[PDB]
Amino acid sequence: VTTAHSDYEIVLEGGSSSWGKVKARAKVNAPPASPLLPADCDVKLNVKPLDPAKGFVRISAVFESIVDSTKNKLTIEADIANETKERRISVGEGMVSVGDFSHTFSFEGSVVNLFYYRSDAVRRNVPNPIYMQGRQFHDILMKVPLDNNDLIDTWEGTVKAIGSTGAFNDWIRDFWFIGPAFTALNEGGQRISRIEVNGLNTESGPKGPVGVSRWRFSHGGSGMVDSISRWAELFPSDKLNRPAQVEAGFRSDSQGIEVKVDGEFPGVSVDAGGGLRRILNHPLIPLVHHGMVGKFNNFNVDAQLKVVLPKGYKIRYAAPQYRSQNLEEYRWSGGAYARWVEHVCKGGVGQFEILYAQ
Amino acid sequence: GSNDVTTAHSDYEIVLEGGSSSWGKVKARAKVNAPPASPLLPADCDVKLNVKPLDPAKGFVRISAVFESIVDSTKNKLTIEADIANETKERRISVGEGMVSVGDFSHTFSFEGSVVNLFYYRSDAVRRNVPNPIYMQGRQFHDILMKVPLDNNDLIDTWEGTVKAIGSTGAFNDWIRDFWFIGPAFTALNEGGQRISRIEVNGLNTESGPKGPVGVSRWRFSHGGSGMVDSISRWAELFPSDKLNRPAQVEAGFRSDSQGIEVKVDGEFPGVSVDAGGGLRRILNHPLIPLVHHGMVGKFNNFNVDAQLKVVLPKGYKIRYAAPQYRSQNLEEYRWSGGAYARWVEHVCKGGVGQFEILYAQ
Amino acid sequence: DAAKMRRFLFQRTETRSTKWYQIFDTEKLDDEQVVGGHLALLGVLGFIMGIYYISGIQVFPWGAPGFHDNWFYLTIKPRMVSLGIDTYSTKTADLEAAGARLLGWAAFHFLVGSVLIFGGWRHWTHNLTNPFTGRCGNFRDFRFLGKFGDVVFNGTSAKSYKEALGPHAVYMSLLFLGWGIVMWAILGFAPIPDFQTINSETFMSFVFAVIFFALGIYWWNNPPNAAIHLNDDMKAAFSVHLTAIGYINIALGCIAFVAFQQPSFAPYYKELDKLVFYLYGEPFNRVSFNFVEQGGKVISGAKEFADFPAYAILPKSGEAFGMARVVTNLIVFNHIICGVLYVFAGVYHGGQYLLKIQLNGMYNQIKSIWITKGRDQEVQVKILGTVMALCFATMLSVYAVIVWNTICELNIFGTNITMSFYWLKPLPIFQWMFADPSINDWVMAHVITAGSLFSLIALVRIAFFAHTSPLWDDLGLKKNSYSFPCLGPVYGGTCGVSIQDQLWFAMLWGIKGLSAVCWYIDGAWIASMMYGVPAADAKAWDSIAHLHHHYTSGIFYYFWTETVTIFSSSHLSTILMIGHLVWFISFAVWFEDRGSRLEGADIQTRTIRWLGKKFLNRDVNFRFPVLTISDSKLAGTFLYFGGTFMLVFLFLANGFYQTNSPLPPPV
Ligand code: BCL
Ligand code: BCL
Ligand code: BCL
Ligand code: BCL
Ligand code: G2O
Ligand SMILES: CCCCCCCCCCCCCCCC(=O)OC[C@H](COP(=O)(O)OC[C@@H](O)CO)OC(=O)CCCCCCCCCCCCCCC
Ligand code: SF4
Ligand SMILES: [Ca+2]
Repeated sequence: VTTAHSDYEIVLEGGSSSWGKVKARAKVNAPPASPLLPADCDVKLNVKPLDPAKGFVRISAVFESIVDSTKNKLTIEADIANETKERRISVGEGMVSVGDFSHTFSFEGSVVNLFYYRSDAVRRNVPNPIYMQGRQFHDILMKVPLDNNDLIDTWEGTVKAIGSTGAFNDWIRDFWFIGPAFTALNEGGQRISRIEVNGLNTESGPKGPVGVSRWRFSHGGSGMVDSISRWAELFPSDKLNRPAQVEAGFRSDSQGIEVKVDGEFPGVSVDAGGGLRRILNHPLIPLVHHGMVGKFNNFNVDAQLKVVLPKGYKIRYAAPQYRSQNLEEYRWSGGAYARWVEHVCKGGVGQFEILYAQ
Repeated sequence: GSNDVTTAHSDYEIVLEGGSSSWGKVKARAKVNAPPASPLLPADCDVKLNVKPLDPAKGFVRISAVFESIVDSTKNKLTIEADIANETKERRISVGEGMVSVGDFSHTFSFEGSVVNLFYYRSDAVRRNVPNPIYMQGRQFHDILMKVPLDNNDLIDTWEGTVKAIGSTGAFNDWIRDFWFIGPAFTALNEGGQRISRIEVNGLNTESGPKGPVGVSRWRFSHGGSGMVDSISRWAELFPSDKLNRPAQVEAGFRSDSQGIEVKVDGEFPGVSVDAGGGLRRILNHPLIPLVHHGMVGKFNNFNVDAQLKVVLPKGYKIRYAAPQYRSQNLEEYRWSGGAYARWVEHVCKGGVGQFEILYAQ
Repeated sequence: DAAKMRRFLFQRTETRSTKWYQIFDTEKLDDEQVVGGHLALLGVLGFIMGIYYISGIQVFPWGAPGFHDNWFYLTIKPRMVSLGIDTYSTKTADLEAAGARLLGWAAFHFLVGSVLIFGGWRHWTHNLTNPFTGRCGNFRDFRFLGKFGDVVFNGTSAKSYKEALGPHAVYMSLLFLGWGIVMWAILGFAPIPDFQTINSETFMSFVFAVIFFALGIYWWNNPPNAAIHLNDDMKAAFSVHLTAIGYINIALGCIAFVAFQQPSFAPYYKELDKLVFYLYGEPFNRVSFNFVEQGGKVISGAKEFADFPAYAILPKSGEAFGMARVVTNLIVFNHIICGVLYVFAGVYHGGQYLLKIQLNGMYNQIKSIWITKGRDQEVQVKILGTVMALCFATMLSVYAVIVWNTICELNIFGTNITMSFYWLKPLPIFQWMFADPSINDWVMAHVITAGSLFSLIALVRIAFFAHTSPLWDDLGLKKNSYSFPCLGPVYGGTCGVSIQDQLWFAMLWGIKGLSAVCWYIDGAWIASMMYGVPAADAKAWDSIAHLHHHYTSGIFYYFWTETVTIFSSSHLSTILMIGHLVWFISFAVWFEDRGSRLEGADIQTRTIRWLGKKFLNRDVNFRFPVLTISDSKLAGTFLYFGGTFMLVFLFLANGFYQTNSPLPPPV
């Protein structure tokens, strides 16, 4: 058996608005590839524009999880804005808690994404470029009060390791990618440069010592890397005229995965030229990353996709072909759509573009 | 019970040449009812490779390759012409010219190339004990002198960006590999054993040529193989210039789609068969890289492929030790279908390297 | 204001429109809605089968005169006699039992059809909740029935249509086994492999139950791939199955024609010639102009016969009126015309889907052979050209043979019947499939081939030129509506190029090759147009060609003979009038006159508005609508095809009159 149930929905908006409701649920009768089971996780991404004057948006992310009966939590606030086309700045704070341990962090980081080439020959010839190589340069200043004994011990051990072990710059990449994260790094085309630590220090804060870490790293991609290949597409701050929230989670026991995701955010529909909008090109990193875990079991799939177009809009060239058009909402199920769903669950990055106009 | 079917059909034919010749007609048709892993679809491609012997005095062969493709209604084309010769057993020299065109853009190039293949060892103990050495670790040393006329405004822009990037960034020598292997090409490097070393740029100088500025690129790079790479381990066997006594052509092309792939392959070239001792000849060992490269793209849809293979031996020859065993033989030609052969076909379509060797003698 | 009018004739325009006759179009229907519609229609089918069974009552066992005979029940009476539910019994005692059985089966059909309709309604509303348990079933993933739904189909209900073929075949195996056990228990008829009795039907029902179960297992565990029908199964799979059912239905008509004449079918069809039938609307006992009731005995105005009081329907024998082959021909031609229509409709709906995928570029994105063949634009031209050439050759040869036969009959140009094609019979290796093989059967085979190829021309034009044709490729044009009637008088005119109009032309062309069946199954000597006519030599066919039977009359004289009985009855006469009326009205919409109708309707609107003011008062804002050429062609095809086949029925239902006595030469 191992049948895969999944329902996807897309409720779009017309005109210049690119917003769209995305809510999906999924049932898989297969064991998840987690060495600690069962694993449950809840994530809530809420974004609201602080000041539309120059791009401040307050993005909040809470990751509540329970893996093998230990309670995990990771809340992070961040005011992210674009200083320019290629540079982004994020200021905020956060908290991570595992079991009875919890350490609060604050950060001021800037990410600079640079494409290797900006050729107009490719841009004018390829209307829908997918692969786009480049690098991002993360310049992060993260601060953590050292009030726990475990925190102080971690800080002292890290300081000693950097002082003594000179290979820390590239040996941190082994620790920093837990388990299969390192393999996923190369699977998705990513590669991390050696970090460079611009300084570690501690000082008496509001109530005690705080570990201030000024460090820098950069990672580059060959085209699949959706953080790099599409830098401004992943962060639609300009078209965020109202609060956006995403609630997702999964209940993944030892004999099945129970996926649930909601969503309301801009950038769901992007113009493809000639007055023809489209569903945003599917991110490649999620597909190539899930393909390592989605290839472990032979599974039948009954996947259904709702695409509710706005009033008067019509889909032209949905491929795989949609099953049943109903007024202004469309359905995909079985046939080539089921084959494509299996293809992208197992690891494929095949194109399923839904062009539509009014 | 059952699963998703997503059937795929394919036919293969091998028509071998008699005597001591290693020639053989190779054609392969295939049709897969599964979505390809191309983020831009449809992606159609037509390929033509032709080689003719320039002269047997020092083993130059005139090799041409035309790749004309359309991806998402973007008509891509890349034509090359090259004169390649083995000046020794470890070093190859190639001089030739070509062009690449994408939509409106197009730029030609002329390259002076030298590839040097070094195995890490040449121990006689391995040679005298392993009759069929498959893995053979080694390094390929590429030295390329390519000249591109910078006539388009985009070519001049590419030059200005590159020469400004090399002098301003010291990490160009290794960050060039990220742009170089676009998308899955970088990931496919490691899953084939390839290691691309940092390229050394010996100099980017521009000078006026016959018609204007000509960007000259003198750069070297070396890619290493774990024995898993055919361009390194099987370097001598992939360039049968000594056995090219007549023009050889390979015309291929695939029609990739939103819900399928259609493949045509037509070939006529030497090196289809090699020796195995005592008059016993075998079809060449299957190249490793294509199998383990299609494997990382051909494991996304469950399929029950039905494949038929046809091997037409020359007169007087009989197959000995075909494994998996041939399904039928018409007293001069042999035929594979279903049974253990279809299992091996699925194995290699998913990336397996299960040895399916065919030996024959007269 | 000249604009308020303009968005009145901008309401029937053949742009993309609602088109009320497309409310149940499969584009807006899902799989479960199709299941529910089919279940509800099968329930209504059970309702009408019960109604027919009721119409089959002749004694009403509770005690009353029964129903008069009608074609709705006469076309199924041989089957019910075969099943033992009705009788060819001469006595009331054994006919009360038949009436009771038919009443019980009608009530059973009413109950089962009500259940089926309710289930189809719940499928239509996506409401698979069990009211007794309160749960809800899942259409995508359901256990079929229970433990049986787990030993086979181990959970995992079919998610795709190619995956549904197998469970469907197992369902049909269940249907075959259920019909076999219904035979064995309720209807007696133990399964004996004696292929001359109805017991063989039960035996072959069990055999087909086993075959269908094994095949369903195989296709459940090894689903086949037509690939493309999986996606738009609403129109692709539906149309492919529609043309498959059309061919199956033509085959079933042929099976019926062959079987119903066999000795094994004698007690069910041939024995209908020993009965007397009292059909509704047939000649009734007439009375004079001064009938004053007072029954028991007529006083003033004696009727035609002292028996059959008042206005009773007169008896007609089953031997002079060949009710055996009349019912056989009715069934056979019904299934043959339904098969031809289903083939045409399957080709048309497939062309609809195929144009839909040509417009969005999915046409080039098909991998299955069934489209990668015709995606050539030259193999299309070669195929259509060779079909047209074969049609031209066959039709020209057979028509010239028929015309020469008619000339030799009438002795035009001083010819003679010995100059005719009386010698042109089927080969002795082909004479086994005809009784009394002659030039008539040769002409029938060649006319069937010619008409089939003639309709195949338009079917191929639907299949290939749904979006573009080599003419319209050479011109700067493309078809993108499947229902647009024209682009105008440009290039001298572009009428009827869409696949809808090609469907209409296929129907009109198949009218000839299909009515040729009506002539044949009635024995009407299509080998010439004037047969049995006493003009010069048309009565010499029976002697010159050594015929064994004596067919009715030639193609043209067929409207003289055997119309002696259509005219003899009031019901067939009024059917003739209604059919002709409906038929010629199709000229009002096929003739290139739609704009004339629009102009005249504007004139009539202005008249009625003016006539509503000069004599009447108040606003007369109503305006006359004119069917557009898309609607005009749809309505015209319906009117034409119905008008001709309401009277082909009259040829079929007026009697056989194909006596087995070849009349001697005129000498
Ligand atoms: C993931 C691939 C790249 C990466 C690509 C990016 C991109 C792209 C960005 C950053 C940005 C930042 N990166 Mg980085 N970055 C990576 C690895 C890291 C690591 C680490 C220890 O590995 C660190 C500390 C950082 C640190 C930082 C901070 C300076 C900043 C984000 C803070 C914030 O948003 O918090 C809150 C944390 C989150 C919101 C967690 C949720 C993250 C996931 C990927 C978001 C999915 C969005 C979902 C698909 C749809 C969202 C809809 C809702 C409306 C939000 N990056 C990896 C290597 N990084 C941002 C920036 O520009 O800062 C100036 C930015 O836009
Ligand atoms: C970007 C990473 C997040 C973070 C995410 C986590 C997660 C996830 C976990 C911890 C956990 C712990 N955290 Mg913390 N933690 C951060 C910042 C800090 C800092 C600091 C000075 O900034 C300190 C001292 C600590 C201390 C501690 C460790 C003592 C403790 C358990 C060991 C462990 O593996 O930690 C992980 C240590 C790191 C990922 C960062 C260590 C930072 C060092 C001390 C200073 C920076 C060195 C170098 C310049 C940065 C290299 C890049 C990092 C690898 C990303 N965290 C930053 C904000 N932390 C555990 C916990 O919460 O409950 C058990 C755990 O599972
Ligand atoms: C593919 C694996 C290795 C590789 C292995 C080789 C091998 C092996 C050779 C070269 C050779 C060359 N390589 Mg190198 N080389 C690679 C990557 C590169 C790259 C790059 C940007 O990535 C470049 C610029 C070069 C540049 C060059 C030139 C120096 C030189 C001749 C090129 C030419 O004639 O085209 C030739 C290319 C084609 C004709 C296109 C078709 C390519 C495929 C691989 C051929 C398939 C053959 C088919 C299976 C059977 C054909 C039979 C018919 C008879 C033709 N290589 C990769 C890393 N390279 C040749 C040499 O030695 O020059 C001295 C040579 O023999
Ligand atoms: C070895 C690769 C082939 C080649 C194959 C392609 C392909 C394929 C494409 C282009 C395309 C373009 N080519 Mg070119 N092109 C080559 C040689 C050149 C040279 C040069 C001085 O030699 C220049 C200026 C250009 C210029 C251009 C870019 C301006 C343009 C669009 C951006 C792009 O992706 O570039 C690609 C740039 C490179 C692959 C080589 C750039 C060479 C630089 C300037 C000088 C060498 C630097 C370094 C020492 C060598 C690095 C090796 C490469 C990483 C493989 N080409 C060589 C012969 N070129 C695009 C096109 O044609 O239509 C859109 C495209 O898709
Ligand atoms: C049955 C035969 C026909 C009519 C009855 C008729 C009626 C009609 N036709 Mg016609 N017609 C053809 C047959 C008939 N066309 C053919 C075979 C062709 C192809 C050559 C054809 C062609 C054109 C063109 C080109 C034009 C018209 C028109 C035009 C209108 C004129 C308006 C008028 O003066 O009133 C005249 C209208 C009447 C006298 C109708 C009175 C009812 C009566 C008792 C007959 C009963 C109708 C029917 C028999 C019963 C069915 C009823 C149902 C309940 C079962 C008017 C409605 C014109 C207009 O629409 O506008 C002027 C126009 O341009 N035609
Ligand atoms: C004062 C001025 C005069 C004012 C009054 C004049 C207008 C009065 C006209 C009234 C009666 C019209 C005369 C008839 C009009 C006439 O004969 O023309 C045919 C008519 C088309 O007419 P037009 O729309 O072009 O114009 C008529 C105009 O009068 C107004 O529309 O309608 C049809 O096509 C009938 C088909 C309807 C759809 C039925 C399809 C078949 C259904 C099944 C039936 C067959 C069963 C199958 C068998 C094969
Ligand atoms: S006569 Fe009528 S159908 Fe023909 S082209 Fe003109 S408007 Fe169109
Ligand atoms: Ca008759």
